[PDB]
Amino acid sequence: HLEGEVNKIKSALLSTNKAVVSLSNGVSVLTSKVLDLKNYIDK
Amino acid sequence: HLEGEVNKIKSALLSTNKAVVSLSNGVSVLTSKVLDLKNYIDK
Amino acid sequence: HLEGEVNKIKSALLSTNKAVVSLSNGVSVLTSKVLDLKNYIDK
Amino acid sequence: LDPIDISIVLNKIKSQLEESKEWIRRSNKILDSI
Amino acid sequence: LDPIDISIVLNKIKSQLEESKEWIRRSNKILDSI
Amino acid sequence: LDPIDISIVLNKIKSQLEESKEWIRRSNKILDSI
Repeated sequence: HLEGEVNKIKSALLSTNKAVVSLSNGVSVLTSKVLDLKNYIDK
Repeated sequence: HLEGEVNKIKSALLSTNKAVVSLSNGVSVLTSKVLDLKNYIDK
Repeated sequence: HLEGEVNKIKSALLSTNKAVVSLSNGVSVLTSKVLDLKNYIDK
Repeated sequence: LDPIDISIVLNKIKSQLEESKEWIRRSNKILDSI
Repeated sequence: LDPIDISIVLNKIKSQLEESKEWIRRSNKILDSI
Repeated sequence: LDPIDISIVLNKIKSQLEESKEWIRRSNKILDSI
């Protein structure tokens, strides 16, 4: 019961962590495109 | 008491989730501006 | 024991919060560079 | 316009942000079962 | 310079990052009450 | 190319994303001890 709730919070936090990782992967892709774009400007 | 602490962690995690969502909305706006900027470069 | 697990979830969430903050600082730097780049385009 | 290059970047990025939002929805949903 | 267009983008983005940081501060604050 | 200016931006940003990922790994690791 209370053990159950704790277990649920653990599952919910693992899902939040996965949200943060995938947002990070979004920012890394976008960063690459921004640098591809300065190169495009320079050249 | 211990039920209280569990309840507090739940409130804290809901607030973290809201932090992740709004950061995501930040990245979506910025992404739009980066693509508006390639278009500006192209044109 | 169950108090221990609660304590662990608290430590884990504080670490997730720190992940979100540093990702936010990443997005702020990138935002600055994107605006430096429109200025570079304009000038 | 260059629809192909915009499409590919937008879809990589959009699919990460949409995936992040679904994980959040999952986390909230589980938290509503407490 | 084009202060108007920079201002509008910066304020939309900055207001999302500032909101994210306040939610975190809220989460830490609640966690310090345990 | 302008390797110096790309290097400095990339390293500031990359060091924030790498730090975010290590905090997550820390959070998962602690959660695997439950």
